[PDB]
Amino acid sequence: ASLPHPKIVKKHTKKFKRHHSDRYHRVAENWRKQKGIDSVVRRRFRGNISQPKIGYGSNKKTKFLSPSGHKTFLVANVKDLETLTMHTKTYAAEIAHNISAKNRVVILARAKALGIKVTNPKGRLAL
Amino acid sequence: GIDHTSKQHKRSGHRTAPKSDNVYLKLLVKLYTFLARRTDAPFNKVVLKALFLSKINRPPV
Amino acid sequence: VEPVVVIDGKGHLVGRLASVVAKQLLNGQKIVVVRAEELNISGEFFRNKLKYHDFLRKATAFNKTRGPFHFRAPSRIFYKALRGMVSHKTARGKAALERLKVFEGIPPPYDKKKRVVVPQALRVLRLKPGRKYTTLGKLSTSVGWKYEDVVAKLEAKRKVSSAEYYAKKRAFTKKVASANATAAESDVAKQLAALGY
Amino acid sequence: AESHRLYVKGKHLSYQRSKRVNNPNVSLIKIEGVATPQDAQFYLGKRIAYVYRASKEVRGSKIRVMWGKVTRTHGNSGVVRATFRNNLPAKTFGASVRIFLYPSNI
Amino acid sequence: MAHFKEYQVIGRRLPTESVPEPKLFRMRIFASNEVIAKSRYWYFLQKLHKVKKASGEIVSINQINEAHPTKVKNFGVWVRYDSRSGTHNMYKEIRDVSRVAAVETLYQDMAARHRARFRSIHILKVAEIEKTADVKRQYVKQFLTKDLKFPLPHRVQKSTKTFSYKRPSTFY
Amino acid sequence: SHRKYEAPRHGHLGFLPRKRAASIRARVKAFPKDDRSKPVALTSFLGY
RNA sequence: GAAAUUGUUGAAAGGGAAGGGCAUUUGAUCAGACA
RNA sequence: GAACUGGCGAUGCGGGAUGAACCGAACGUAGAGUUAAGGUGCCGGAAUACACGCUCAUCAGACACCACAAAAGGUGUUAGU
RNA sequence: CCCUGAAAAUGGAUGGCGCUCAAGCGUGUUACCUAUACUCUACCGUCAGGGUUGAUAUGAUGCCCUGACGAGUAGGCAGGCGUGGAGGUCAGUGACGAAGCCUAGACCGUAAGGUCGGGUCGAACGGCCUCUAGUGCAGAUCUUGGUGGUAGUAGCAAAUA
RNA sequence: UUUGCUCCACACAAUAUAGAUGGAUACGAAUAAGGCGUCCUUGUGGCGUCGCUGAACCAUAGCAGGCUAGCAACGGUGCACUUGGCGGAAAGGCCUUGGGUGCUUGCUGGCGAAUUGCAAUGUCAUUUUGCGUGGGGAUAAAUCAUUUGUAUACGACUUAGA
Repeated sequence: ASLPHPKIVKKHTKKFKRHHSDRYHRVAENWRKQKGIDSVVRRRFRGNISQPKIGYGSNKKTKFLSPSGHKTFLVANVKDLETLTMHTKTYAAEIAHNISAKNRVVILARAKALGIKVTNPKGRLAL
Repeated sequence: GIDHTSKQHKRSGHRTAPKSDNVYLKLLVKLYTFLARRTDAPFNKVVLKALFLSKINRPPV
Repeated sequence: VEPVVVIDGKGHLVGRLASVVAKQLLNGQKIVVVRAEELNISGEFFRNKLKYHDFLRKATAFNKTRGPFHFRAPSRIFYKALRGMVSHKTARGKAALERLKVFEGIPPPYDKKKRVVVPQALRVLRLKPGRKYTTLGKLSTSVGWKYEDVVAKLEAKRKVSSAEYYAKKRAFTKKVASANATAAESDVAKQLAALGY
Repeated sequence: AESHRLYVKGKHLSYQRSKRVNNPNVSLIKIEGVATPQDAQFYLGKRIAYVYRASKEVRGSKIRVMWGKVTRTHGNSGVVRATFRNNLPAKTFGASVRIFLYPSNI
Repeated sequence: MAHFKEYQVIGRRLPTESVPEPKLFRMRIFASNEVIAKSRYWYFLQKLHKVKKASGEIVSINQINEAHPTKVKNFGVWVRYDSRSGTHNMYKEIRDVSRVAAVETLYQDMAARHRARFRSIHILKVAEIEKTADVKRQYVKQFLTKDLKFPLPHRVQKSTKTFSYKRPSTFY
Repeated sequence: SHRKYEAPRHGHLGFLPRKRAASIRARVKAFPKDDRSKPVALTSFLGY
């Protein structure tokens, strides 16, 4: 509290590192289509990394879905929350990181008066 | 593999909508369409092609 | 098909008996070749000693040590050629090489115990009669294996402290035969050979 | 009696593999005994279970399982193929292997 | 080549308005199939006559059987292998039950002893011998003798398992 | 190249690892072969 | 008050390098789902 | 250094141990099945298969490109004329 | 087919072990193994053709249906991602903790990158439509600053003490 | 230096398993030959016979094998005592007497087994170590520092020392 979709298959679960990253401290893991004329990763030879390509997309049905099967949505304040009202089985909320603690519990609370699931209700809990 | 037989992934190489961004040219095109699909007469197919056209190809009359 | 497996090399063919035991291996079959000094090989004695001759010169220049060690000792040898066929240099390797022991002459924890053969690797069924062959026995000697005569004594022995195991297992099983026809016409024994047995 | 076993004994040989590229999804079976493709035909469909033993107990047991099954004759010998739910683990090349007798047909 | 089948192939030289009824050429062939055959056919005529797969055509293509297969006959056979160098003729003899071994066995023999192939051998003629003696080479004549007998010494037996319990034997 | 002048080595190969023997006492590496008639005796002796 | 780079601590690995890929196993760690 | 084409460079993939170019075949991400070229004693997945022959090499031989060998000789053996 | 003919320099290479009615040579028959190729299905993308204004739910540049294709240096085009500042907007977030920084904690995207849990911290800063640029780095014996392994090592030994 | 250590026990915790899940079931030699039985002049002897694969041979029925009653036998086999022997190639095992005592599926019975809910290895092996209760035993070196010079770059070596 889902819309009986298919199975959520992901394709390539593993992170796409950048060639070298491990070896260097200078070269981030953030991905880099290699342009080297020698490159083993470009000439994909076996036996190295795969490079990211189309290919790997994820079924149009299950795109942008947590596993639950909801798409998450950024909620800065309570107005914000009140576009999801209708679509509880499809969408979800996630309260922004840059909210005070007093304005969280409000949104939290406003959530449930309407059924809506949030994906970070931990947030900044005085516990 | 497939001796391609002919370049694969040929883009039409004719306009499909107007490059212009004149709400107005679009509403016409929109009517015009509807107007080669649901009819047959040909007249329409031809004002459709003509609507998308660029500047140079719509000379003054 | 068992936990262990005691082969008796004798009448073998390094070479072939060779494999089978490496194959096995890689399939979890602890094996334990014995006797060996009585191995065997295609080829007139002379060679092989020629053959041998080399895998001997091949050294390391720059330090005769640290180089390809030329064992002598029938055992070792078999070994080797066994080996060669078991990828060592990995783990699965090794975890292989352990499973396998090897001695020339049947020591104890085996002289007991039974042993077997490997047909598909018996001279006597591979070759054709007339072709000359070897005897790791000599070979080992001849490229220097101090100990062949100390085995060949402990052989004279246990070919007996066996036999006399025998002429005793055999005067037994025989009475069991002259005391096994008194009871069998019995009723139990006719129904039986209807199901078989 | 002393015997209980109402599985066939038998070993995890391999990955399918070409000379230098292997396929963890398929596994190969040495059914102890079975020498031809016939002898193998019997054990298609019959289930398998590499059993083994973790130290830390789960779930109430010390003992774990991966549920084959056998799926086809591999060439001459009644080695056979042998998806498992999870792929066997390689360290297992040479480990013992319970072919069962169910999905029965006798 | 493969396994053979005798074949009768009865070509022509295409009919003309000019020369209707253009004489018909029979050839016993020792091939694998009726595709061979029709092939192995034309190759030989383009050596005696002026024709080819064109100016031709194949009338019939009849498998022939042995009459008495059962019947152990003594096939002399004549053969023109090319070598590496020139070309040579031959007269081998082959004790066998039917043509279609006399040609099979032969080709294996002409392979092993002379390293020729199917490519390079012409099986000139084959001829069931009727009487012994017209038989002339010792490796047949060996077998056409008074109440013949021999052992099969050193019998090796064939096992499946890996291991065994006995240490064999080669009695017979 | 070649030596030029074919002179000999300096030193005998069969005394290598030229090292700090082990002990100050030398093990006798090999005692005499046996007769087995003679009567009993000691083949060696410790001095200084 | 970042990184290089150091120091305790804790976990782990190591027979002439290390690191990386597919795949499982074990050890640690975690998400959701169930109502 | 020219001609015809096909390659490589710009191209991984399986195969030739290994190798730009040779043999297969040209690539989205995955699942089944079939094969190619190569193979199937053991390294290694796959017949220590079947069939007929030749060969013992006190330097055997082992597979296209390819990493060699000739003239000339042999009462060593096998078919032949 | 064997053999002689057949002599080169570290040790050694039918790939290796090894192999002799072969695991050799010649030839024939089947079974078998296995590529990103071929067959079938799923998913992604591009491209081609089509269908859908009846108002009246959410996008007509939308929603559908059918098919075939997918290697790439140099090179061209396209759609995005991110950064500084500018017009507009959400009466947006915020000392009840903004920015930053650390986090083998989570989620989303093929990806560029996004979002969030925890710690640290103390004053400002995000989405969106758009304008604009001194806009994205691993390399230039690049610049400037820092710091290593080298290494507790070289070495600190001329001029009588 | 915290009352440790050693051997046999068992209790509990752990920690592994290159991988028990009835039994590794013992002539020797030759294979153009041998085995097994038997007779004889004891021999490379006569006579019979077997192989032609362990698909054998042994063990094998009882709640993972329960509690119980008899009949037939004087056997089989577990477990622990003990007499005497063999074996050193890594002996670390093998045989044998005399008992103490179970279970006996050799033939005949009678109770119990359920719901582990239609399968889920359905856990009964054997690794090494640690902490205490309890039955016997024993009661040390080495290193530094000092010293020697048959030794020596320094370590090492070689001696000396209640």
